[PDB]
Amino acid sequence: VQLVESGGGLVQPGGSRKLSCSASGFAFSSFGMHWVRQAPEKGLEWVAYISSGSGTIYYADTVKGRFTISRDDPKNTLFLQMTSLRSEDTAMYYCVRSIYYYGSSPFDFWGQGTTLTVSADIVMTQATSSVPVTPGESVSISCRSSKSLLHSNGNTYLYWFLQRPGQSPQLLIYRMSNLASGVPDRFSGSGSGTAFTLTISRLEAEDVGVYYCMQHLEYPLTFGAGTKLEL
Amino acid sequence: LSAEDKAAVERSKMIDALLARERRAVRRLVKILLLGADNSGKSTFLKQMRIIHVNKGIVEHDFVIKKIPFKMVDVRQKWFQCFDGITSILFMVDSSDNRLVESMNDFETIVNNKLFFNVSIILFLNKMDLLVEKVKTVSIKKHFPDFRGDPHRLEDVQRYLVQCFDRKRRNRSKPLFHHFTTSIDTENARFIFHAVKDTILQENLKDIML
Amino acid sequence: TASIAQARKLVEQLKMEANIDRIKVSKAAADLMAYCEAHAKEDPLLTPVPASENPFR
Amino acid sequence: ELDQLRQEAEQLKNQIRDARKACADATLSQITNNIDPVGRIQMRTRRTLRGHLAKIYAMHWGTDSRLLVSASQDGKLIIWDSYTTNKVHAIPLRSSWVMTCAYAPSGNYVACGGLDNICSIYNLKTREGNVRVSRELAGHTGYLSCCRFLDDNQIVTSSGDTTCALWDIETGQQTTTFTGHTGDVMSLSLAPDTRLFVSGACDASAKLWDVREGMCRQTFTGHESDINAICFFPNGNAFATGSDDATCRLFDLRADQELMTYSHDNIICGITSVSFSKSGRLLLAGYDDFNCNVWDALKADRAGVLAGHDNRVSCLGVTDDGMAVATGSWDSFLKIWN
Amino acid sequence: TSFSILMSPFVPSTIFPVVKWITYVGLGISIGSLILCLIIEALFWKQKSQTSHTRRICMVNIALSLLIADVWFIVGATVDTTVNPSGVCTAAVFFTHFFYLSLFFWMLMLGILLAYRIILVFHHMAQHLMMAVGFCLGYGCPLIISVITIAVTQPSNTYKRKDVCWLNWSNGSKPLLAFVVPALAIVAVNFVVVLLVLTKLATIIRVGKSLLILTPLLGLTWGFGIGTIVDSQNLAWHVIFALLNAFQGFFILCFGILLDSKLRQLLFNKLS
Repeated sequence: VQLVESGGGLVQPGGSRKLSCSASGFAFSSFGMHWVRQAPEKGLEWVAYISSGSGTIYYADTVKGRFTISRDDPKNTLFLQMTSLRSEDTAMYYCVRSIYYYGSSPFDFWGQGTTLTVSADIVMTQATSSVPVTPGESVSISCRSSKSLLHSNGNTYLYWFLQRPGQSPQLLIYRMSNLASGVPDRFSGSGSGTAFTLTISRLEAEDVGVYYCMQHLEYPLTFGAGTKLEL
Repeated sequence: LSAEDKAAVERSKMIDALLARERRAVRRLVKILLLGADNSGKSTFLKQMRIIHVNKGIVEHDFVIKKIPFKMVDVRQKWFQCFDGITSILFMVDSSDNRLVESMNDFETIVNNKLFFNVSIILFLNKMDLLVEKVKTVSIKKHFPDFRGDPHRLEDVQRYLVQCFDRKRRNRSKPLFHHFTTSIDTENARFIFHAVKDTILQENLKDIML
Repeated sequence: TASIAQARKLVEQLKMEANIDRIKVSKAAADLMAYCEAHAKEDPLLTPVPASENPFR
Repeated sequence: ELDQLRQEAEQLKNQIRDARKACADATLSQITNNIDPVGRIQMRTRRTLRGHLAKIYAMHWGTDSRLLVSASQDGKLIIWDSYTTNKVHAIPLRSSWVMTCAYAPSGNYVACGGLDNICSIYNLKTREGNVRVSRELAGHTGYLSCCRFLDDNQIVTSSGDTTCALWDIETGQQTTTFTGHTGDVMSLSLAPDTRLFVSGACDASAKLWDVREGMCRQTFTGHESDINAICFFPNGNAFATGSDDATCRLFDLRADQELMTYSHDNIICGITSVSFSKSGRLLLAGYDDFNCNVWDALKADRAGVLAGHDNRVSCLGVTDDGMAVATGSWDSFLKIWN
Repeated sequence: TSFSILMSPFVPSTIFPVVKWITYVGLGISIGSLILCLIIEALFWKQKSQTSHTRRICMVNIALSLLIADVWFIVGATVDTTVNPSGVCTAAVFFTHFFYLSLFFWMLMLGILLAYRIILVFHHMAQHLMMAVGFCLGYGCPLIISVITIAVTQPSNTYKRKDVCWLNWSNGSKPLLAFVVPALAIVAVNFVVVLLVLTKLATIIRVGKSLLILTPLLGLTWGFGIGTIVDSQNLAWHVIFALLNAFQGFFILCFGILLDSKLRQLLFNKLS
């Protein structure tokens, strides 16, 4: 699979831009697509979403009617039409695949991203910004939920993501409990409505980096600050 | 429903949309099984029909005569379970035959099958030129009180043969659309189309009670 | 030739089948009843569960 | 010389018949005439899974008791969410004549096949996001009547060439070929321990086979016509066969003979599917009289009826959790009953 | 009074002591018969394609319209006209009108069904579109036409008669045309359709069976009113019309339903 994003660079305040995402190696038309923000030194925020079949479109509060998400399936391209950008939009944008059927793994493949420089909501609180850790020892991270993520379906729509230094995020836990494909089984997670914890047995190198938490209980998707595991 | 079930329902609605598309395509497609020991006749008719309308095991053939989708299946008690969405059965029987006994045994087996109760039957008689050739050098079948006229004009011979396939039928009210077939293909396609159309008209009216 | 081989195969298969130990019908019937009564409280088609625990209600 | 082998076969058949008689001291009906009647079991349609464009020939449940695969003459294979009546997947097939479907016990794979002679194994879990033909297992001469999974890597099939086969999926070769049937093999069922399996085969016989050995362990008969359905009692020591003579029957592997026969005088229609409930007290039999009946498996009584199909009930299945029974008929409808 | 009042500008007087009775007695059995219809189908409708389904839809709708229209006419026979400047009498006239035109337009829907499956035999439109068109024309046309009729005729008080609660006309504004013009027109097309079906069919046995099973369901009989309208003093058109059209519910039960072999078998097996 591959999602190569293009369209970055420098834009003066105001103005417009058009980020494109070339998908290659998977059935684009069966997937939802999310656009996910990451501030220059900060955590990562959600932007927009287009569904399979372009039927439904969702946005964040800071971009509604300001950005537009579209997809051109036959060419396998996802577009973000950005209008009236401001100095707060400066961020790295990632195209995040998603698929929604029973047992699917949304937010699984994250693109390499493109750099754009510009010259109520469910609150999830990260316990701590950084943790001293040492290889071989089990570690735990936690976030708090301002709103019970256990929906009546029985699934707790919570996500844990990992971004290594300088790379694109990789899904680690979906729905608070399940592991993603390509993730070692030493990762595990648990919790309940209003508090949850990620547990790693035998943390090693390349497990360094930032762990983020997202809710998918109800758009908008809100992200935590993420804890940094530093050796 | 909340934030993942809505998306799943969208996915299911899309799959329903695709399935409805293919039902629209399919419900117009009528099926004509092919049978008979005349393999050469089967091949010749298939080639002529595809030439007009296109321009191992079961060997399907898809084409369209007059904007009407034909699927000639061209094939056993278990196979026929899968074949009751069909609108006719053809038998490729060579008129110049013995082989008439073999063909009519096969036709007797196929004609009265319960799964084919609502299926019309077309008997395609092949090589009538060869039939008149074997009429000139009379081949006499003397095993039935129908030799009366056997060493005579071709018409009596044809009538006897067509009766022989009328013979061994036990579920009538859907007549056998007998044809005397030659090497010209347009009339062959016309025969097939007209027979299938009459079958569907009769079924519609009988099930609407006139 | 082929008939001889087929008959030999059938004879061998019957021979292998006849030498199988069999239990009484009454004991097997008792075992079946034991299974059906042992799991009677966990069978939601025999004993319907309340609607609150039912996923299809 | 041939007469010698034929007479030896007849003598051995007589020994088998006599030994089976010698163990028939008492019947299941004489032992369960004192047990409580199962009662008026009438469960309703909870879901009506519709969307298929033609007749459904097979359905199969998941081990999670929620997902459901169905193969139809459409050339399609739909994976449904039974709880929500969602379509998880639609798999278009290279041949519209699919007679069987299987759902892998881990949920990764499904399988189909039919008059196309070839057993098609589909991968559901691909990073490309599409179900794709993970293998086409070739080697049968006739139609593929039923296909069943043991683990993700091997699958048992039965054909209309009087032959079953245990395939290793990675290599595509018959790791074992189960021969011995004299007719078209229609329905096979696996033991829950997944070491033995039985086959029903339009020759008035079903057979218990060992998978690791390839030999027909036992041969059961008694039906007068085609055994068109088969299923294990949920512990691997009894199974039940339905047939075109309108009679279900229950066999015990250890007793090597029948225990109880389920026939009603007003049912002159053939049997298209059989399944047991979780505990084995209910036996569901799909019939050609547009109906599906529920039998007290220990008393031969009719517990109830799942009326409500407008044509033949060609398939049925019971969940691993026992909540639901799902029936599929030639009216393009698949219905969940609880 | 007489059933002929549904279409007749004048009813000859010398016939009332008979035709009236005939009218009412017919309505009786018709109403009763129609009840049985809505019972009989409810007993055996659920016991194979778009064909039978759309025919049963039209049969049930037609039996429904005739049952309520017959009841409405019998109640309108007892409602005066000189004591209700507005209210119950115009309500009975309009309900009779809209519901009889409902009957006739559902009957046209069935006729166009037959013609459509003769001509466009290799053509399919979905069941939901079929039902949508059937309800849009079978019920929509009488609502539109009767609303226009009452709205245009109410201010001048020609909409109702001076004798019975039905449409009047006096060589000026002609409210009766709001029924005669539609009704017979449907009938006219049906006659043509029947001939086309008579073209496509034991030949004479089938022809007789078709004509008899199709005439009371497509409303050929309501075609006698033409004479009753063309030459009202024929004195004998009122007897034919009453004897044939009032019993149209009796005909629907005895012919439109009870000639179906599957229905006969189901009735015999389940009811007795």
